[PDB]
Amino acid sequence: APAAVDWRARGAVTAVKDQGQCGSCWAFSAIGNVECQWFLAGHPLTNLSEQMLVSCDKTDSGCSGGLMNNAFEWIVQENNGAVYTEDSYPYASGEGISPPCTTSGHTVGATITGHVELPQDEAQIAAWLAVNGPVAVAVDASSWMTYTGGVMTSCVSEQLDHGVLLVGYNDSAAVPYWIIKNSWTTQWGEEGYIRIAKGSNQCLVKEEASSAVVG
Ligand SMILES: C[C@@H](/C=C/C(=O)C=O)NC(=O)[C@@H](Cc1ccccc1)NC(=O)OCc1ccccc1
Repeated sequence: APAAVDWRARGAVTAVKDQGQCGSCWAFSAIGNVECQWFLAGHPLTNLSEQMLVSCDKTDSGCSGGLMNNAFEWIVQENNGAVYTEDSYPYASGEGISPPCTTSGHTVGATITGHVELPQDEAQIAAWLAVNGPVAVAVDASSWMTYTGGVMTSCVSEQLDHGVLLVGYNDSAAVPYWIIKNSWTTQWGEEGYIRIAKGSNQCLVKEEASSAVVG
């Protein structure tokens, strides 16, 4: 693999967003991966809609939870591959209550044709990411409310409970790390990002990695 990749340097990652009090991390994980994957297919970077998934994806549980994988499939299977612009379908669940789904008034800002699930092995995730772009991962985020910056080297690794977006890694640093886009505003961590040590399954990062595939 290359020694270091950071997809933010390529103009491929949109701004840090804010899930608020809704348990919608899954939606932010998956839509973040679709924004990136769409850019990489040769389109302008477009902000896309989590509210679409939170409100309309009935194969997931709204502000109670969901799986990035079900979100991918619901897009392809039930919404004709369409992902709405964030503009045409703004986030309205900051309070922990999602409104009812609306099937009109929106504009398509990306489409996808499916998703891949990556192996449970950090070296192999990194290989895939190096080439194909940012990846949705699940993590144990228990530790993460105390996080203020730097590379974290000890992470409570017991149960997956949060969905985030893996955007780069650096193997040449004193402690190899992953670069992870979180959805708790820019007020948290490194301007909305976290860096966690790579190679030791910090936060169970290898366990549930996957990506949308665009046309
Ligand atoms: C509550 C929410 C985000 C929460 C936070 O903001 C907590 O920090 N977590 C989730 O939605 C996800 C995180 C996750 C994603 C992928 C694999 C493993 C876990 N948790 C989650 O529990 O999904 C449950 C579920 C399963 C099937 C159908 C509906 C719901």
